[PDB]
Amino acid sequence: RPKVRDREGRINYYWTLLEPGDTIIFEANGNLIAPRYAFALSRGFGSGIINSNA
Amino acid sequence: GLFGAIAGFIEGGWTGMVDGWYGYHHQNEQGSGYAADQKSTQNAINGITNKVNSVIEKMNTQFTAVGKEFNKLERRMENLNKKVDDGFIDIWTYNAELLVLLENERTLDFHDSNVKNLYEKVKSQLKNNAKEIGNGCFEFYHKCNDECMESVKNGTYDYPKYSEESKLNREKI
Repeated sequence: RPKVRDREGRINYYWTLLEPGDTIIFEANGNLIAPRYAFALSRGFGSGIINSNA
Repeated sequence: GLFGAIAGFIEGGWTGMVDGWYGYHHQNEQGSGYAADQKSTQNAINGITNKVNSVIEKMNTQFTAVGKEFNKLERRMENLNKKVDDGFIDIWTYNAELLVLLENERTLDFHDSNVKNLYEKVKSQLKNNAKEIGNGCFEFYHKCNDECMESVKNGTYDYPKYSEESKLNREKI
């Protein structure tokens, strides 16, 4: 790939939500960027993001 | 109110008059009684009727399923739907309530109108043949039996027929 931050290679980033009781399973023979820390959160609802210098 | 007849110089209403919204009370020897002026009352019923039937009958509503169900990676869509529903509800609530307020005021003012205009209708027939006693009431100088009263009610009154007697009774007053 064209040099971005001087790097011809890439990492595609992926995420998902794991509800209680359910189990997530990773398997790999290579190219994995494993998780180290995850985020146990409760939801909240109906907000947005602000982009300003105030 | 806005014209000073209802709650204005006419302090209150006539619980005994069931013939309609607007009417008369006479006091000729033959006796008293209440009547209604069906012309103005009927025009008011037609107008108000048309108003209400205009706030109701104007609501076209297509067949619509308001509900939409989304999964856990469609929160943007779910909040968009929520945004549509909530927007319309805000609009209709605000506009509906202010509409009811404003048009209630307008209706009361319309009744006040009809009564004042009716008072003036009677006044313009009795210029010097009567005086303005109290409120919503005229006292005659010539005695006016039922026939004459029922004449004031249907518009025809015949003034010069009673002008002389009046000219007499008025001088000493």
